Amino acid sequence: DPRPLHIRRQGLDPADELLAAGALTRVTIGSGADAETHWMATAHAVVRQVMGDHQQFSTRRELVGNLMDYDPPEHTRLRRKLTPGFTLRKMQRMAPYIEQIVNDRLDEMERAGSPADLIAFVADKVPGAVLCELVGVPRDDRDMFMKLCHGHLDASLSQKRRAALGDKFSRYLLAMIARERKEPGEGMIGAVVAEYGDDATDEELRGFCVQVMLAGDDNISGMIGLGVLAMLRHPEQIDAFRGDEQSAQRAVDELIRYLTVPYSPTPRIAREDLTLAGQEIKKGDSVICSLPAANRDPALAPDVDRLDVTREPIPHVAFGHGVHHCLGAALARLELRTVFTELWRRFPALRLADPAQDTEFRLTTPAYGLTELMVAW
Ligand code: HEM
Repeated sequence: DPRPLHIRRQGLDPADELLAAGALTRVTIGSGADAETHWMATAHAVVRQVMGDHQQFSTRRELVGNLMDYDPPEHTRLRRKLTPGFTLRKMQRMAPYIEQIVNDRLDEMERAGSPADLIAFVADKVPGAVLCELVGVPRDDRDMFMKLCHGHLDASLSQKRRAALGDKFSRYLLAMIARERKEPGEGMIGAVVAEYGDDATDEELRGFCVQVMLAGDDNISGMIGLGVLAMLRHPEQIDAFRGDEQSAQRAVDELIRYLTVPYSPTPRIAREDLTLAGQEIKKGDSVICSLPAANRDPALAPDVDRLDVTREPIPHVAFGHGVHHCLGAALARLELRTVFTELWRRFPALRLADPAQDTEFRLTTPAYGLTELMVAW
């Protein structure tokens, strides 16, 4: 394997080499004139210390509205400004909408008949539709909006195409923001402007939309796909999605902890010299935290390496830690819970279409996941 240790998985787990590295050690990513050195933190307490001490570890190093690029006090102000579109009450209001979105996708899969690819019908479609509903993109515009969203970032396209889709995407978003300023709706944009008005600038809001579209897509499709695969491999646990809501929420939390789809959060930069876990960190050093390794730290529980949806909950760092803790965490838990509950309500006998087949993992994104999952029912 020529890939960095923090990118390695073995099935649903961290790779053994990644798990056996030190709590904090040096690594070099890349070669020749590209090669760089970083510290990699794999221990739960070290990742919490690094991520939680923003006075000591900065996330900077332009993109307006990208919260991850700022440090307090600038971060604090921007995050406060976007928070109205993510309150727990706004999430409760979204639930009916997310249930309809999931059922519409399940309907298409049902119509296609067994066996069918759960990744193409559900995992890769729900995330985007849910974000469109959150942002406030009108139904009939979603398909078009999503091609612009993905398109303006497709490295495979020429400068001329990417640029054209990008100019089209900004124009769509800016037009949406101006519409919302006039008559604020319940979407994210409308919630922010209703509270801040002109203080939330056009560029801030446009940038917020781009970043949210990015932050809540890959992590969720990876969790939908790896989550169904994990449950089908532990069938006695599926009942956690066939009971009350508490039961399902606890199963979703355990799956997020067990699978930790993001390999690492934004790299942290030491803003000064310090000693951490016995190592001497110097002003300017870069630190990469392995969230998957941290959520498999042995001190967390004697059976931390197993999936147990009924265990005593283990606080995890899959949504990060500190001021940058996932702003979309509540929506993510709700979305995943809705997907898994409606899935097993509709397909009680869901199973792998071919139990012998090798698993097709998605190894090219910032989040682990599946590229295809054939299921039958
Ligand atoms: C299973 C799903 C998800 C996982 C595991 C997850 C994970 C993360 C992590 C680890 C961070 C912290 C990054 C850092 O400290 O550098 C974070 C940040 C963030 N996430 Fe999520 N996320 C998920 C879903 C979502 C969704 C559904 C939304 C969008 C509606 C969202 C929006 C964001 C935003 C805006 C930030 C930046 C917060 C800030 O910098 O203050 N995430 N997420």
